[PDB]
Amino acid sequence: MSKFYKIWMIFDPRRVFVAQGVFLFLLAVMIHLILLSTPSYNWLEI
Amino acid sequence: MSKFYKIWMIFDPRRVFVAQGVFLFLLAVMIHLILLSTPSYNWLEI
Amino acid sequence: MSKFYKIWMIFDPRRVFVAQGVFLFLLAVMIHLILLSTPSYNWLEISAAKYNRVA
Amino acid sequence: MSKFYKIWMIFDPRRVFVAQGVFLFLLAVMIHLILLSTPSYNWLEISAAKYNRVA
Amino acid sequence: PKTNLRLWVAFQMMKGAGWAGGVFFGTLLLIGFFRVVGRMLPIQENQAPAPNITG
Amino acid sequence: PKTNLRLWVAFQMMKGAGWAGGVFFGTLLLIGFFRVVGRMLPIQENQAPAPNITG
Amino acid sequence: MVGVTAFGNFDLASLAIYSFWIFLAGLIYYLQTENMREGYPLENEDGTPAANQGPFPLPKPKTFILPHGRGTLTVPGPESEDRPIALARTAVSEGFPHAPTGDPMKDGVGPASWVARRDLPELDGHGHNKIKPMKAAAGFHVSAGKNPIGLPVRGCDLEIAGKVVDIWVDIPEQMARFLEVELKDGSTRLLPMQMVKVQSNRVHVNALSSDLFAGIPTIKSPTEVTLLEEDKICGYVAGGLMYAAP
Amino acid sequence: MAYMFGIIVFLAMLAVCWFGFMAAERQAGRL
Amino acid sequence: MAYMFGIIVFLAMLAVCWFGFMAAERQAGRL
Amino acid sequence: MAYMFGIIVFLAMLAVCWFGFMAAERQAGRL
Amino acid sequence: AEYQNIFSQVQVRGPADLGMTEDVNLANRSGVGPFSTLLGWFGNAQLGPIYLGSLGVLSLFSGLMWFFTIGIWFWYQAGWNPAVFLRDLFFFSLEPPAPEYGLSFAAPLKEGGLWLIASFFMFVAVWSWWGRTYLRAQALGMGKHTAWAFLSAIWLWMVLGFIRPILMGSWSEAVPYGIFSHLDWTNNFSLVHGNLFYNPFHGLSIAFLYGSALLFAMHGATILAVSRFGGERELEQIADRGTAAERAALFWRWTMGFNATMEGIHRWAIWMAVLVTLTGGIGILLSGTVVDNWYVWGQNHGMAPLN
Amino acid sequence: LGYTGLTDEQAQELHSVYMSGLWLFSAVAIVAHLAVYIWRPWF
Amino acid sequence: LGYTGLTDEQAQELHSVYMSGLWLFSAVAIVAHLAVYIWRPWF
Amino acid sequence: GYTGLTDEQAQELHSVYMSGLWLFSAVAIVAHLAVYIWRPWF
Amino acid sequence: ALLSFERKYRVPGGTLVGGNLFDFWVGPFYVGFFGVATFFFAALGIILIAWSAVLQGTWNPQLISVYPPALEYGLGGAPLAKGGLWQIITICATGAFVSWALREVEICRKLGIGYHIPFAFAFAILAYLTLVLFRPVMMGAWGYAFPYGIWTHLDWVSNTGYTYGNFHYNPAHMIAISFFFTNALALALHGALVLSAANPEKGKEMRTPDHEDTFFRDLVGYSIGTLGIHRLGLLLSLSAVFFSALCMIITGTIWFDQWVDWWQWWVKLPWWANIPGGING
Ligand SMILES: CCCCCCCCCCCCCC(=O)OC[C@H](COP(=O)(O)OCC(O)COP(=O)(O)OC[C@@H](COC(=O)CCCCCCCCCCCCC)OC(=O)CCCCCCCCCCCCC)OC(=O)CCCCCCCCCCCCC
Ligand code: BCL
Ligand SMILES: CC[C@H]1c2cc3[nH]c4c(c3C)C(=O)[C@H](C(=O)OC)c4c3nc(cc4[nH]c(cc(n2)[C@@H]1C)c(C(C)=O)c4C)[C@@H](C)[C@@H]3CCC(=O)OC/C=C(\C)CCC[C@H](C)CCC[C@H](C)CCCC(C)C
Ligand SMILES: CC[C@H]1c2cc3[nH]c4c(c3C)C(=O)[C@H](C(=O)OC)c4c3nc(cc4[nH]c(cc(n2)[C@@H]1C)c(C(C)=O)c4C)[C@@H](C)[C@@H]3CCC(=O)OC/C=C(\C)CCC[C@H](C)CCC[C@H](C)CCCC(C)C
Ligand SMILES: CCCCCCCCCCCCCCCC(=O)OC[C@H](CO[C@H]1O[C@H](CS(=O)(=O)O)[C@@H](O)[C@H](O)[C@H]1O)OC(=O)CCCCCCCCCCCCCCC
Ligand SMILES: COC(C)(C)CCC/C(C)=C/C=C/C(C)=C/C=C/C(C)=C/C=C/C=C(C)/C=C/C=C(\C)CC/C=C(\C)CCC=C(C)C
Ligand SMILES: COC(C)(C)CCC/C(C)=C/C=C/C(C)=C/C=C/C(C)=C/C=C/C=C(C)/C=C/C=C(\C)CC/C=C(\C)CCC=C(C)C
Ligand SMILES: COC(C)(C)CCC/C(C)=C/C=C/C(C)=C/C=C/C(C)=C/C=C/C=C(C)/C=C/C=C(\C)CC/C=C(\C)CCC=C(C)C
Ligand SMILES: COC(C)(C)CCC/C(C)=C/C=C/C(C)=C/C=C/C(C)=C/C=C/C=C(C)/C=C/C=C(\C)CC/C=C(\C)CCC=C(C)C
Ligand SMILES: COC(C)(C)CCC/C(C)=C/C=C/C(C)=C/C=C/C(C)=C/C=C/C=C(C)/C=C/C=C(\C)CC/C=C(\C)CCC=C(C)C
Ligand SMILES: COC(C)(C)CCC/C(C)=C/C=C/C(C)=C/C=C/C(C)=C/C=C/C=C(C)/C=C/C=C(\C)CC/C=C(\C)CCC=C(C)C
Ligand SMILES: COC(C)(C)CCC/C(C)=C/C=C/C(C)=C/C=C/C(C)=C/C=C\C=C(C)\C=C\C=C(/C)CC/C=C(\C)CCC=C(C)C
Ligand SMILES: [Fe+3]
Repeated sequence: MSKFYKIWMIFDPRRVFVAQGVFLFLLAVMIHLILLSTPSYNWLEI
Repeated sequence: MSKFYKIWMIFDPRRVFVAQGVFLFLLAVMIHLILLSTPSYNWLEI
Repeated sequence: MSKFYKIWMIFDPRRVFVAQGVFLFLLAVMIHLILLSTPSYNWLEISAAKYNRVA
Repeated sequence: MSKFYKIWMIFDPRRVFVAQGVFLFLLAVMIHLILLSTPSYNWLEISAAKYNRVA
Repeated sequence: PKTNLRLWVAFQMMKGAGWAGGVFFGTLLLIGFFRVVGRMLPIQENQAPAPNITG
Repeated sequence: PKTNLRLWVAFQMMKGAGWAGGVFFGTLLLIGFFRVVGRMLPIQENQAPAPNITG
Repeated sequence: MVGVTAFGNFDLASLAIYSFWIFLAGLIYYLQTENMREGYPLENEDGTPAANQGPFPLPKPKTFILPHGRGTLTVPGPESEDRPIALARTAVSEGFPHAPTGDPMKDGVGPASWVARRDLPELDGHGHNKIKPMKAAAGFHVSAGKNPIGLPVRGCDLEIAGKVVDIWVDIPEQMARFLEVELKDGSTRLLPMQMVKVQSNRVHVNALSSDLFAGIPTIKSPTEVTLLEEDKICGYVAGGLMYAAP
Repeated sequence: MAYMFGIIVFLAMLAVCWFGFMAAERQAGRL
Repeated sequence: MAYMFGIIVFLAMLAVCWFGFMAAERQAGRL
Repeated sequence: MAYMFGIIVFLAMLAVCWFGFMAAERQAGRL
Repeated sequence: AEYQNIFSQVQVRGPADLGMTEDVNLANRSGVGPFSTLLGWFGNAQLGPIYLGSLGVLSLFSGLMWFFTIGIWFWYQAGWNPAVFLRDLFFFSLEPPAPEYGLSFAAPLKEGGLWLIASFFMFVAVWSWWGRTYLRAQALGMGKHTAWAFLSAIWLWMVLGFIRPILMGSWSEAVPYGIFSHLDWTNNFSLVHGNLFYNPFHGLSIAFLYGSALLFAMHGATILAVSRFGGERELEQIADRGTAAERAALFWRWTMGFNATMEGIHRWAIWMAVLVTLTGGIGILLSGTVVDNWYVWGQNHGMAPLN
Repeated sequence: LGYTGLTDEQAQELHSVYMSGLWLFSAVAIVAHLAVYIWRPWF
Repeated sequence: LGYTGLTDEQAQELHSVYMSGLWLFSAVAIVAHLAVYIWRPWF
Repeated sequence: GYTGLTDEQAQELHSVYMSGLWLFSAVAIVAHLAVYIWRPWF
Repeated sequence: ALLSFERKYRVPGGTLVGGNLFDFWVGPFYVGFFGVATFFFAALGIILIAWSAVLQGTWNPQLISVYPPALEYGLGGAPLAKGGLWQIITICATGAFVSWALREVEICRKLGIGYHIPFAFAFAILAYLTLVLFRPVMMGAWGYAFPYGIWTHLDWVSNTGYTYGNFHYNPAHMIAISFFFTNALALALHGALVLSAANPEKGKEMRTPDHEDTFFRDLVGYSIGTLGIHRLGLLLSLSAVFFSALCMIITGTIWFDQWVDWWQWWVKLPWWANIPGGING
């Protein structure tokens, strides 16, 4: 750490958190879809 | 609705919302388990 | 090497960190997809063959 | 050869450094992809054979 | 109080993820509509030959 | 502001559902530990007869 | 000629396709340099000539000869802003926005921008004022559609700003080009016809709150509008979409 | 057909949610 | 056996999260 | 034998990251 | 929702507008036609006046005779029956001479003579319309861009009906006059020449045909988007650049990194459209004369896989 | 620098709020990964 | 010379924190490469 | 000059640029030498 | 670097997402939130195409071809080498095209212009999604989509068309073609007419829009006008793409046979079906 908190003096936290919510949701969807595309992990094929 | 808001003068909303969070989570888990117990909906049996 | 800090006198950090952020995510995603494209290194299929799942 | 520093009188370093960054990345990606296309040099397929990792 | 700051960061992220979820599931329901109409039509009887040589 | 009241109700419910989630998944991991130890032991070889007449 | 090659696989259809790639590269160079007759040379944000002017050179000057004695235009040419711009940098680096230093609607910057066009009317082919109030062109009348004259004009705040008192028509094109609105002090303004919705009982101006109608730049003659005045009016109204606050 | 009637039932349910949600923003818009 | 080594790896990861979470409550306990 | 030597190389790489990180922290105190 | 300027809200009608004189021989210009309130919602309401004169009469009479010659053949193929004429209207076809007749004018009237007669009236009608398109611009002192643009379409049409039949050595190569039959001809042409998709000039011609829909969508949407600034008055924006032209230029510069001008976008427009039929005409002229199987030509030129 | 107009103390405070949630979110993720690895391991 | 407006000491400040992140991120990555090489070496 | 760099600003900036060039190529030479040891291409 | 008039327009705001976090330019290009999204998907989709070229084993750019999953995979996932790369590149294409439209909406807001351009572009996106998504989902297999390859996607057009005989007989395909040809006619005329006024005979003054109206009235007895022609060029382009999408969404979902056989409904109308003579009698 030491000074990693200084990122909030470069980038406006309000905007970053909204943009990070979009990223993390799409990353989660991406990984679920990678697994759903794989036969040994397609839980929706019952 | 009319006067249903008066329930917050009977029961302390702070306590009700915490108790309602517990209820809704356990209800959700219950229904997922009912489905997981049923062969045509057991998505975890891959 | 002791003057490489002067890069921040050439380029504004607000643009550089955005560019780097996209770059590092893009590079990582392509390497994972390249390995998943490869039968020797597709970990999800290595585990399926290991555990006698659908392969 | 000592006056090569006058390149920066002609070309703005902000343009050069961005252009250079793009160019060197795409060249490196080009060469790594060419080798992955080359069976004698595809390190993933070489190690697959070395360790009998399929069939 | 620090808790109001905890909840404000959560709220900003749920704004982002909520919109991204609205587009994802809204797309999935549009795909669902075309799948439902595909089920209503006589397509499995009259199923067309594959147009690509990969099959 | 009304938004601070929206987030306070969400926070109270997430307190409840978070604790209820912690006991559910904590139980599921305790069950997981006994399943992992069951896999390590020679039980499938020496599998016991059913103790109930329903089988 | 079928199958006849000069060398390799190079038949007469190869000669054609390679000749076309040379023609296309020449044509694209011609097209892009023609499109550099406005807005070049490129500038730094301070206004000095940018060290990077891009790969294409400026074309040789052409001269347009303007009708009705209005002189000649040479392009490319000396191309100053010819007006003050009330903007200040928000960063020392290039590529960031410049924030309005005062009231951007009235300073005329951003989407409220306007250009120092010629302070004369646009003319028709005969040399009459192209755009006129309809009362000043006796044959004209509203031949179909809801006649707006006499309707109240509502802002996006949903309050009445004024009433429509005339239509300003493009004479050669025979189309409605502005609505004249009489405000609550009896001074009028022109509204661009494309910025208003002529509803059944009202004209709705979604760009302006009812107070902002007094700020609309006024025309100096009540019987004609200059190209400079048009740009100021049209710019100001469109600027409201960004800058009209609730 | 009479299956897709159910798809419409869910859309009727989702219209009730819209009417309820906007009403909840009305019946105390401090109003 | 050498599978359950992985179960321990996840517990090591979860101890790092605890150490990080408490540190985050320390390095600005207004402190 | 590139297994063993591989382990060593990765452990050598990490020692350079330790040097560089401590060097950065040795700069970052307004040195 | 706001106003999009796609249909007009209010129509105004002045007097009839007779238009510019310049060097137009005004005796040859008709009276003004009626106004259409329907057209006024989308564009101008005024019909007419129209200029006739010498190349006008020549073109309109030859074009009438072309149309009438086909129509009578269709009435004959219908057996004069007015019901069959409407049933089979899209199935009638005036076919060119059979291959055994080559280029000779000796084919019987029912075996291709009427197709030559019809094609002669088409030839005169189209070429006299070209000269009319040149001279109407000359009388107004305008540039000849419209006549030179029309020459690019004539090039493809001449290749289809005249030049390639001559170079192939029979009128049987030409297009039949008929709704479905010119479609059957178009399909059969591609099959005989081994899939026309692998003709590179058919590929180019499609690129410019898609590009013309791309570019007119971009340009039409751009001008409507800036029409609130009077950007549809493009000649005054060329003479005296307003905020409309600058906002249009900066939209595309900020979007795709480069932009046109108000004059220069119409050069992109004319060339994108002209190149459709220029490259098209070349691609047909090469078909059968130089390449008889485009798919195999594609295999030898690195665009299809080898067998 | 100081492009956002936060003070240094405001930034130190907010970063701890953010970091506390980061370790919580990743701790929940580890529990979900540990559950999945017990049920259906991928190594 | 400065195109960004950062003073020299500000640039040294920003760089030293930037390099801390680079070495940290690259350390985490080496441990991932080490684990993967232990599991399935590519040489 | 077009950039407006003074001669000393250009000569300063070149010296640091040369340092990155020699560093980057030095790493690349180790990478080539390793792969030539591992699998010669000549 | 700026156009000489550009500076007065580079104000803050108009962004739909991200506020000022991405409200900056990179050379001429505006970035914004969706510019970041656009570049990521564009770069990923391009790079996965180059990687598919490695798996395919060609470097000739005209032979590179990324095929969709075979019909045996249905609408499920396929292996990356065998259709799964196509699926990810289709996601990236959709992400890039949609982000590009949304980035255009932000630029419209900052310049205060109408939204006609991103709205028109959304028609092209829907035609793309018809061919890769909606129609394959209706027909039940990703393999009915076209392959990403310069010439191999023309094989898909050919093979899809000839599945239904001559595809010229699709009646919506005929209407789409009529708009496509008419649009190209109107673009030739509009370009030429504006240029002929701005570039008259040598020594003459610039012509007015009155001369433009006059030339076309003299030529054809009508003139749509300066505003009408830009409405027409937009609607002709959009109609062409609407009827193109329509012609395909019906093909293989409600119509299965040779399209030429459709036109018999007119021939066999009972008031004239049996009348002797003609072509069909
Ligand atoms: C299948 C058929 C297809 C067919 C494809 C379609 C073909 C038919 C359409 C033809 C359109 C012609 C386009 C044109 O006129 O270009 C000149 C014009 C002039 O702009 P300018 O403003 O007056 O001058 C340039 C400069 O002053 C702009 O400002 P600045 O210097 O501050 O920033 C630079 C720009 C982009 O500039 C460049 O990338 C370098 C110049 C490119 C010239 C291209 C033509 C000549 C060289 C071609 C061979 C160059 C070989 C190296 O902004 C940035 O750099 C910011 C970073 C974002 C861009 C990253 C790009 C990464 C590298 C990707 C590879 C790019 C290759 C050009 O604009 C530009 O220079 C930038 C254009 C960027 C988009 C071009 C898209 C069209 C296709 C590629 C170019 C045409 C050749 C096919
Ligand atoms: C099975 C069918 C074949 C095929 C066979 C052909 C053939 C054969 C030809 C084309 C040609 C064309 N094809 Mg192909 N084509 C196929 C598949 C396609 C596909 C697709 C998605 O699959 C597309 C988009 C196209 C697209 C096109 C165009 C780019 C091109 C025509 C340009 C033009 O403007 O013509 C329309 C314009 C004209 C014909 C010019 C007309 C000008 C004259 C002067 C007008 C006179 C008017 C008259 C007097 C009437 C007046 C009435 C007034 C009211 C007064 N083809 C397949 C592979 N295609 C042509 C070409 O150029 O090929 C290279 C061509 O000859
Ligand atoms: C560059 C490529 C594009 C192109 C360009 C183009 N075409 C052009 C032009 C240009 C630039 C013109 O200037 C020219 C024009 O005038 O346009 C308005 C033209 C034109 N493009 C035309 C058509 C056309 N263009 C096409 C395509 C293309 N045109 C390409 C897409 C197509 C097709 C199939 O794609 C067609 C059908 C025409 C509208 C026009 C050429 C007109 C012409 O030559 O007409 C000859 C025929 C006649 C003059 C008359 C025919 C018969 C009528 C029924 C009149 C009868 C009158 C008589 C007195 C009646 C008496 C009745 C009695 C019983 C009383
Ligand atoms: C709807 C009417 C017409 C239309 C309109 C239209 N297109 C538009 C616009 C408009 C109004 C824009 O604003 C926009 C633009 O910016 O234009 C410059 C655009 C545009 N129309 C384009 C192309 C295009 N339009 C076409 C068609 C049409 N566009 C219609 C006919 C066609 C074809 C084949 O008909 C093409 C190729 C672009 C120039 C541009 C959109 C640029 C864009 O999306 O940029 C972001 C994405 C990238 C830079 C690259 C993405 C890379 C992918 C992730 C990987 C590649 C995947 C792809 C599926 C591979 C295909 C291989 C082929 C061989 C099959
Ligand atoms: C809190 C949230 C809780 C969520 C709970 C879980 C919900 C899960 C269900 C979601 C419901 C909707 C799913 C869609 C409809 C459906 O049932 O489909 C089920 C079918 C399976 O059909 C199969 O069956 C089909 C027959 S049938 O439909 O069953 O009759 C058959 O035709 C097909 O071949 C076969 O594969 O699959 C699909 O339709 C595929 C979905 C594809 C989505 C990803 C696309 C990636 C590929 C490239 C395209 C990219 C496009 C990018 C666009 C941005
Ligand atoms: C503490 O500070 C931080 C570390 C948080 C920030 C530091 C400073 C900073 C500003 C960093 C910036 C980094 C950047 C700019 C990173 C950018 C990353 C990108 C562009 C990631 C993109 C990811 C995309 C994904 C995962 C896409 C998924 C799409 C899927 C799964 C398809 C299904 C989804 C949908 C249908 C919804 C979306 C719509 C379409 C059309 C796809
Ligand atoms: C055993 O086998 C079988 C299951 C098959 C057979 C079972 C047979 C059997 C014994 C069934 C018995 C069923 C019974 C006894 C059902 C009774 C149901 C009742 C009594 C339901 C009542 C519901 C009441 C409701 C939902 C009331 C809601 C009230 C509201 C929302 C208002 C709450 C209060 C306020 C807002 C405050 C008001 C004002 C002030 C000033 C505080
Ligand atoms: C609109 O109305 C208001 C929200 C304002 C409330 C109105 C006023 C009011 C006070 C209503 C009160 C209602 C009451 C008291 C309802 C009580 C309902 C109960 C007791 C529901 C219980 C549900 C239990 C469930 C769904 C259990 C699920 C268990 C599962 C799925 C197994 C997994 C669970 C665990 C590992 C934890 C289980 C618990 C323990 C202790 C081990
Ligand atoms: C086609 O077939 C194959 C691909 C198989 C083979 C052939 C490919 C081929 C033709 C390759 C050609 C390769 C070439 C031309 C490579 C050229 C490489 C170069 C010139 C690399 C240069 C690298 C330079 C670097 C990394 C410099 C970095 C500089 C740094 C880090 C410092 C920057 C300066 C400052 C921060 C100082 C700022 C100063 C002030 C006062 C503020
Ligand atoms: C192709 O690749 C595959 C798809 C195969 C794999 C993907 C490969 C790849 C490149 C993955 C990259 C992943 C990355 C870089 C992930 C990064 C994730 C990060 C940085 C996550 C950080 C999350 C931080 C959070 C959630 C912080 C939240 C802070 C908050 C909310 C404030 C504090 C508040 C609380 C603790 C209480 C919250 C409130 C309530 C009511 C519970
Ligand atoms: C198929 O092709 C292959 C994939 C095989 C090609 C492989 C070849 C190839 C081209 C690879 C390329 C790899 C490259 C170029 C990798 C480079 C990676 C870099 C540059 C990584 C850098 C990471 C840096 C980090 C994580 C920095 C973090 C900084 C932080 C956390 C601090 C942020 C700033 C502040 C807190 C503010 C500081 C102070 C003040 C006063 C504002
Ligand atoms: C209501 O009944 C009435 C009789 C009153 C009217 C009926 C009207 C009617 C039903 C008309 C039907 C018209 C149709 C369906 C026309 C279709 C035309 C089509 C689709 C034409 C397509 C292509 C034509 C081309 C490419 C023609 C090119 C011709 C050229 C280049 C001319 C070449 C010239 C010659 C070969 C002639 C050479 C002769 C001499 C003497 C040198
Ligand atoms: Fe135009």
